[PDB]
Amino acid sequence: GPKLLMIIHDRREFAKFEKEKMNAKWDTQENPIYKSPINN
Amino acid sequence: GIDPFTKFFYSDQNVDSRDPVQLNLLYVQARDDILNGSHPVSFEKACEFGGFQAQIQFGPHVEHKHKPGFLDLKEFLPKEYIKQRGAEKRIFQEHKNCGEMSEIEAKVKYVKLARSLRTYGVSFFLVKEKMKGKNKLVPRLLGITKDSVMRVDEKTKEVLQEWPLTTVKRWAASPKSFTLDFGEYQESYYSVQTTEGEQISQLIAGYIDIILKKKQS
Repeated sequence: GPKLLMIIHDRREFAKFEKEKMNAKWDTQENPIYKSPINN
Repeated sequence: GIDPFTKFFYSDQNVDSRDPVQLNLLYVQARDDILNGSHPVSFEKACEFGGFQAQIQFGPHVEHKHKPGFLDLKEFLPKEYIKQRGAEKRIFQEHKNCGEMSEIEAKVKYVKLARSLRTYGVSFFLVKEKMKGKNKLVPRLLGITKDSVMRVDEKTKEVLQEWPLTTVKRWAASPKSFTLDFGEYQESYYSVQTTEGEQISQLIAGYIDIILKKKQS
């Protein structure tokens, strides 16, 4: 039915994203204004 | 020869009734941002703004003239609310609430209302995040401010969550996602699907830099 195919599609879309996001590149090793909870 | 003191008065650090030209610029900027969605607002607030807008463009409410059908709604609301039930009736009730206030008073109050929202001055991106308890992506508004990052409900515009920029350890983007690492403030990363990850990263860096240069001076 319409709901069955949608579910399948949605779960694939989620799985694709979970995998792709691991390809992200960090834009800095650390934020200059980051304060540890004990310092802020 | 005339009396300045017969007029509506209000002044705070953002806006001032005694400077008409500056006020109009502030009004135009705020109204445009709301009408075009750059400043996302709830349905209720949209109609409040609309009501001030009507007072500004038409003058005091005339009940037998200003009735459903009179307005070009798309001129007065964010597109999201044009087709919503009773929009116009709500706008006109707010218009009526304005009574005989002047154009300048209405503009001051419009700008004040805009500045009163937590969403004021925030750059929002429409993204998708994981739905609670479901393997499914759903829409959400991700906002970047001068000192924070916030998650906002795309329908109601409720601020769901806010993290100070000082709690952000690092961030990353790929051509299809964006991710925030809050280091010691919480266990898990926050990742969303979006093709605008690069823009988001730059705003965050840009704003952090403005803050890092305040410390210096």
